[PDB]
Amino acid sequence: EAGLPTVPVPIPERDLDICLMKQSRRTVQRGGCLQFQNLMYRGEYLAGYAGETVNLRFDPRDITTILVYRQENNQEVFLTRAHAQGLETEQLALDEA
Amino acid sequence: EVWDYEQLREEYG
Amino acid sequence: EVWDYEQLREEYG
Amino acid sequence: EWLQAEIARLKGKSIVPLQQVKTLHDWLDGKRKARKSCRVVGESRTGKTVACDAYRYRHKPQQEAGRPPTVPVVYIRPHQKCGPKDLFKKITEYLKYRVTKGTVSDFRDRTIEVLKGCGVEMLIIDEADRLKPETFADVRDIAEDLGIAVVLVGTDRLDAVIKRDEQVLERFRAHLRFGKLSGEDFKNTVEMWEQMVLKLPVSSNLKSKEMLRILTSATEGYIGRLDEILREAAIRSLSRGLKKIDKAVLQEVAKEY
Amino acid sequence: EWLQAEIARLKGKSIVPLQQVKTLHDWLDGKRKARKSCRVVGESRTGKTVACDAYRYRHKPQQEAGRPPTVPVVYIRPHQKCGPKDLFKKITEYLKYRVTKGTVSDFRDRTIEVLKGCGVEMLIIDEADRLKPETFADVRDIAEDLGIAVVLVGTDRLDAVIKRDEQVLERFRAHLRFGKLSGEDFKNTVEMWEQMVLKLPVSSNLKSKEMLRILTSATEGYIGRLDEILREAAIRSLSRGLKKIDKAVLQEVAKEY
Amino acid sequence: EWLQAEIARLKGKSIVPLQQVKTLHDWLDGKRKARKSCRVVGESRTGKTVACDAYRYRHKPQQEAGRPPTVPVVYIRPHQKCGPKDLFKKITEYLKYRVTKGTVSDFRDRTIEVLKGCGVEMLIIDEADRLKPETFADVRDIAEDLGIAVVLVGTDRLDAVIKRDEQVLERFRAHLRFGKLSGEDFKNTVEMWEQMVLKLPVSSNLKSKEMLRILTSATEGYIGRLDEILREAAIRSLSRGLKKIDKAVLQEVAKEY
Ligand SMILES: Nc1ncnc2c1ncn2[C@@H]1O[C@H](COP(=O)(O)OP(=O)(O)OP(=O)(O)O)[C@@H](O)[C@H]1O
Ligand SMILES: Nc1ncnc2c1ncn2[C@@H]1O[C@H](COP(=O)(O)OP(=O)(O)OP(=O)(O)O)[C@@H](O)[C@H]1O
Ligand SMILES: Nc1ncnc2c1ncn2[C@@H]1O[C@H](COP(=O)(O)OP(=O)(O)OP(=O)(O)O)[C@@H](O)[C@H]1O
Ligand SMILES: [Mg+2]
Ligand SMILES: [Mg+2]
Ligand SMILES: [Mg+2]
Repeated sequence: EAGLPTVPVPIPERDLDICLMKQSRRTVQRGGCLQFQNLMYRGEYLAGYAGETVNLRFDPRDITTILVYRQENNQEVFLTRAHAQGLETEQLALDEA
Repeated sequence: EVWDYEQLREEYG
Repeated sequence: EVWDYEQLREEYG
Repeated sequence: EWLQAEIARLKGKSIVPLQQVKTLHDWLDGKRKARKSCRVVGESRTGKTVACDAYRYRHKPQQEAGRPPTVPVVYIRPHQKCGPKDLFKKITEYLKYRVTKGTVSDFRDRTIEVLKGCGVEMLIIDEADRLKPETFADVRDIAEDLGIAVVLVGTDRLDAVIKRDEQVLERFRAHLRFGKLSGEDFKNTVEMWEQMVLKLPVSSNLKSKEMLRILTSATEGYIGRLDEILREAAIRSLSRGLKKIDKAVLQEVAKEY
Repeated sequence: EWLQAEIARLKGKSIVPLQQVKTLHDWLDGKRKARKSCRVVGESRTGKTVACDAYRYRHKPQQEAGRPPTVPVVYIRPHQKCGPKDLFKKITEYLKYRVTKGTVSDFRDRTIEVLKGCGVEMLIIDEADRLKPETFADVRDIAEDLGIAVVLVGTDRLDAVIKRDEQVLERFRAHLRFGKLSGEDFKNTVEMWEQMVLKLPVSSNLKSKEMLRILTSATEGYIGRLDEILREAAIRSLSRGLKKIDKAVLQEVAKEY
Repeated sequence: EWLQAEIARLKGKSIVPLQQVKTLHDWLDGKRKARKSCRVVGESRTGKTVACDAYRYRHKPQQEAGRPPTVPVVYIRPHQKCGPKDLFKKITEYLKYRVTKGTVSDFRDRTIEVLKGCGVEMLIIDEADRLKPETFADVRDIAEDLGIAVVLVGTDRLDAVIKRDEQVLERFRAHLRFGKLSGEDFKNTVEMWEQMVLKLPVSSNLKSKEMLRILTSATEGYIGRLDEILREAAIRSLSRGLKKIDKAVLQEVAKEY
């Protein structure tokens, strides 16, 4: 408590979580579909980005709601939550999948 | 309602 | 009753 | 001669009025009244094609003297990789017209002209997964520009094709599922076959547990497996000189699956 | 007869003056004043086509004796893989001209000639994603050589096509979004459908929370799901003697989607 | 009515003496003196077409009594998929001749005859990437056999096309790059638009910090975004009975981009 140059900022816990999520590369393909571990997903703006690779963040405890990111101006930007179609109801862990 | 959709075509020609 | 595939094909004519 | 005549019957096809057929028909009748597009989905050999043929045969082309026929229900099975002209040719040749050599635009205008005037109100596309991605736009335009209930039929392959075009997905999302048979319906279905399809001169007793249990394991409740096993079992039993299917031939058949 | 008339009516189609429609109309009026090309983008069955149809009907051609018509707004919905002659065909036929067989150059020159003098101010291309990439050059030339606001309408499939040509992307950058309904807006919309579309002998009270829960779940707020579900449920109700939607038949319809 | 008169002006188009335009004109004057073929390249809506169009007006056809016109600069924008006959028609009809139906050889020889005698020094081909690979050989033969500086204008899509034939690429190596505005150059351009183009009854101070911030981010320095944003923002303000572009109106436009 005495040896801190300044008291740390109270981190927004969703931001911590978002940067704790592991991530993979896939390309949005035809119809705004993207494959990830046999599941398929889509979200509210995906199809406009069909044809290029996007960065998407996943939590192995619940893969059903992916967060997907574009790279533009060589900067990361969030697109939308890509939901596993028909599974937007209860959680699925990666290990059984 | 606004219109019958088929009736608009006969109105429009 | 049963519907014969031949009978329904011929009756269709 | 006896043997050839009963075998030439048994190698044929026949349509049994399953409850699965009736629920489809009552559903397609509601969809046709609403002109509502929809899809029929279910596992292979669940009877989807035979039930759709049965629906088409109940809603016959009506003749009127010197008119083109009134055809309420069109049924087509596309060939694989069905493009727009292939679809238009199949529709226009189901109505009693020849195609003339022409552009895709000529085939379209002629198809739209004859889907009207023949008074078409439902179009069933069996194995709709054979449609090319581009031709679904003409299917959607038929469903949108005319008040026609388009019925897409296929297995889960169709859901894999449809979900890759949200405009198709969102138009054909109303569905009916064809199931496996089971239980008392499966028992009741087996009972019908020997008396309504096979009609060998002596009772086969296929309902009996030692037969019914094998048929359960061999067919798994697929109506197509149930039919093809029993037809082949009757044919082989007759060819051995027997008046009926014996369990020995039934085991001899069921082991081939 | 009552029943056949009500089913033939309610199988039909009608336009409801939703807020999304008025919002697009005010935005399109601004773009038409400024002659600014733009795009309308939104998910399937959000109502974009109906709202663009409603706009051209508010802006009907003005007839003048012995002149060709003054047609401020042209609306076209291209066929799949729309080439440049197909596009010129669509526009000239909309202006009440007949095409004469000829070259692409003849079709272009004739189209430009009639876009002039018919006084066209806005060209709406519904499902512009069906245009071939070569066809967008001729759409840009219409927008650039003439004082015509071109409006491309599509799903996000359009944006995937637009981004593939910088010159299209930079001309059609201004956009309006069509989104899902929610909240009070969904509640007032279902209330309007029961008041002014279903027109049934008895009130259905779909506004009430335990029915609103069913509609919100099945429709996801898509207006096209809402419309198709309620008409189907009504036709089912009237066919079975129910003088209103009842929660059971509503639940039966919603289950199919 | 004054509002409709101001809207009729603002929805129009005008040419502003920007520094980028001046830079191109001096460069094109040097290429025309040397009869040196070159390309002008730059992102869409950086103003290349306006700058080339302003050039041909500054070097317009010079009349001599009973002669064909002396035309130093020919400017053409080819139609999509321009073949050689289309190119020859484009050039010959710019020179105020009428093409007569004929072979490609007839069209070529007449074009060559009128490129001489009209004393053409420079041929600017805007959107040169619309040329077929077939017709680039005739473009090169015009540059080589006549003393003519051909100027190919386009985006990076032109460089992609040009790269596919060494003979085109190596003749059109010299280039001038159009680019995005920034900094004081962008700041001066916005103040010049308020002065010269908008001409509103009250100063909008569009070069103020909170205005420059949203204009910088919406336009990204594209002159075509700046023009079309300020046009519609002025139309909206004047339609609203404002005598100024207000900050909120400009923010409403900027969010559409
Ligand atoms: N109602 C029925 N009556 C008699 N036999 C039937 C019936 N339904 C199915 N069959 C038998 O099952 C076979 C397969 O049925 P059908 O062709 O209709 O299946 P399907 O679901 O359309 O199959 P697939 O998806 O593989 O094309 C028939 O050819 C026939 O042998
Ligand atoms: N304003 C409205 N009033 C009444 N019904 C409407 C309205 N808007 C939409 N609908 C209903 O929703 C259906 C789908 O709407 P619409 O065809 O306009 O969708 P869309 O957004 O153009 O779809 P897509 O992108 O799939 O072509 C209509 O055909 C109609 O049944
Ligand atoms: N010098 C200028 N003065 C005024 N407005 C200009 C000027 N240059 C460009 N603009 C504005 O920018 C718009 C686009 O410019 P222009 O047509 O020259 O672009 P371009 O570089 O040829 O584009 P593209 O490569 O996409 O065809 C013009 O229509 C006009 O609104
Ligand atoms: Mg089948
Ligand atoms: Mg639509
Ligand atoms: Mg240009």
